[PDB]
Amino acid sequence: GSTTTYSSFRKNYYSKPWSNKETDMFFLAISMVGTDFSMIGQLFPHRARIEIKNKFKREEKTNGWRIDKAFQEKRPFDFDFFAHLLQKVLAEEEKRK
Amino acid sequence: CVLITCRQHNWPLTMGAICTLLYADLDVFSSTYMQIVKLLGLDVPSLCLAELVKTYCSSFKLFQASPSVPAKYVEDKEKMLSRTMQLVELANETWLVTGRHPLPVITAATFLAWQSLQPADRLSCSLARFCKLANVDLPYPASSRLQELLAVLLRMAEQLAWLRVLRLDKRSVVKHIGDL
Amino acid sequence: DPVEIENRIIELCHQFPHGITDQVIQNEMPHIEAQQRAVAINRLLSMGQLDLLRSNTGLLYRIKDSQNAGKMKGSDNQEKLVYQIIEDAGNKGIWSRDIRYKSNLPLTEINKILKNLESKKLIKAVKSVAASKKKVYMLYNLQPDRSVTGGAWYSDQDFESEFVEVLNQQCFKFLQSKAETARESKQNPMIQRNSSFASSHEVWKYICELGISKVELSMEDIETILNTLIYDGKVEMTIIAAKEGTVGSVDGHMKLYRAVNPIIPPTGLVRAPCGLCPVFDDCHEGGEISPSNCIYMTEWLEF
DNA sequence: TATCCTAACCAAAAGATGATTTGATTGAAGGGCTTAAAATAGGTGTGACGCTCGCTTCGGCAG
DNA sequence: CTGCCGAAGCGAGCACTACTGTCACACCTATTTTAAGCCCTTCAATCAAATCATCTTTTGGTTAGGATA
Ligand code: SF4
Repeated sequence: GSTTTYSSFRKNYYSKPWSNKETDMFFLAISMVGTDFSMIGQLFPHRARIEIKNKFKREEKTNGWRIDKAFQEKRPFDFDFFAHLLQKVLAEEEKRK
Repeated sequence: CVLITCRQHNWPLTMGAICTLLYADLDVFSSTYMQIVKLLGLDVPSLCLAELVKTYCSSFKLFQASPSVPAKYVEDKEKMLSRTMQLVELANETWLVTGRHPLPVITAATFLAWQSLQPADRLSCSLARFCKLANVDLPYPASSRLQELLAVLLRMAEQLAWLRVLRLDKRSVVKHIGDL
Repeated sequence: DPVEIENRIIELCHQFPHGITDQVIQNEMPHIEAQQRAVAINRLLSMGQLDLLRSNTGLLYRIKDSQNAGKMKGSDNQEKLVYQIIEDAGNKGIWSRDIRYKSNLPLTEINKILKNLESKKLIKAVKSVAASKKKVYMLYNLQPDRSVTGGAWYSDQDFESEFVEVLNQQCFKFLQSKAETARESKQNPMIQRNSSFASSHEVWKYICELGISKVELSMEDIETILNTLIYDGKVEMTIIAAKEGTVGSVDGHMKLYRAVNPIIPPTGLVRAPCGLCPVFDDCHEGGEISPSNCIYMTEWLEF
């Protein structure tokens, strides 16, 4: 309780960084699912739709070529296999580390 | 409306000091504030730099002895406010004021002025260590302003040979601002 | 030990649907004194384990439902207490404003209480005659009172004026029709004393046979509709034995109606414009409103 | 001798000099959002309205 | 057995609460580009205090450098 109180822009709160393997899953999802950010938010329960849109906005700055290359390398779609691939690869990443 | 009223009387008042009582938030109240002003198109001054410092500097507890501040921390207010003027005038002409939150400038200047008045006594202190004595919560940009201003003052320091000879740096430059 | 007393009371109440006297507690175990069991009962009433049934064989006690005792624990002590106020009100109910005003319980908790009691199918909110949109809270299983339902005439917080007015005009239509047809017999006034009158059951059967209103026309309702005509100066009343009609709407008796002629023609006074004049007090020969100036009279010259 | 003063200097107190380990501060990023513009779109919920002449009350005997 | 008129008592004008429902539209979804500023972790990059290893001066004290008593 004091009149010195600071006010500044807190809307940039600390969000969880993105993993390289998580990025690899993101690309195989563009290969596998498409650009339906709501659907991708469902395949990644740890990421919400706005996180997917921000991820796309960051990727498009340099990696448009990889976006297209993944999008043309199409794969049949299965949510269940997708979830298993995620947690297995994450567990493998932790075990390697 | 109360805010613009005070601005008409060039009466110093800051943004959060109002929002303190109103359950508001920066974006909510700032966006709305713009809305009425553009709606009414009334002429209103800006916050003039020197006005806010008088009330801000006077709020510190450095002017009397207390169990939290023995005398070595105590200081004369007139000297401090003068020194802060002689620093803030540099800040504006060196482009540092424009386009930034104004208050961090004041905090940085006051911290260093207070140190430089008794550097042998006060070089050992820090941002938060200083502020919590005055029960002041500090800007995080104040670190940015501090690094900026030390960078400036060393560049002044080299201009004088009888300052150049001492090979001044971050640690030592503080105790010569009275000279500069 | 009250701990023994409470458990015994609930168990005995489980096996006795008629209720248990306080003596039953001691009959099952003799060491229970009257004072301590009365003390236990006086707070079991405020805990929902017990409801008191006054009777000649001493006061009797009974339990209602598992959730009845459940919604007395902690802050829920106010819930079934509000239900106690409502079940005292029975089919009449109590407004939101009144429950706050009467019990002084916090309205914020009364909201939760209302929603939970409605969910449990215990109380329901109904709009009332007395204050229109002021909803009474009243027992879910019971039909609400006339002060809440307002009969067939009360509809959507308004009053079907056309419905009652058409009833009035049609019932006198038949009353005067029956009176004139009876007098057309023109044999003997002594038999006209009976023939001219109409039975309330008879006219109710006729008017419900017409079926003007899709809403039901009740016996006492039609009788009260007829009761407006006498005070309209239109009909007469006569009471006979109960054997008339299917109802016999009076204890050992039954009452009839008959259209009535007006005793005198319109008077001369009502033909005078001054009689109808509203500024009568202010009209003076000296006043600015005068018979030498009055417009009502000048205009009354023409037609 | 029986022992201390004190060169040389061992043995340790104690004094103290330096490189390193351990403990702490911090750059810059992650990434995140704001002023301002363009527009169509829909919902559903919020919240305007100090006496003292006059006057009062009920018993006690006449008639 | 009604009732007129007595004695005890009080008084005032002068004192240079609300709905409540409709309604209309604020509010939101939902994207693009600017610019600098502001923003929290978070480790990487960097810096600072205390400690361990060891040398050196003095207190103890001897050998041997030295001495009175
Ligand atoms: S205004 Fe004419 S009608 Fe009315 S009271 Fe006077 S005279 Fe009679």
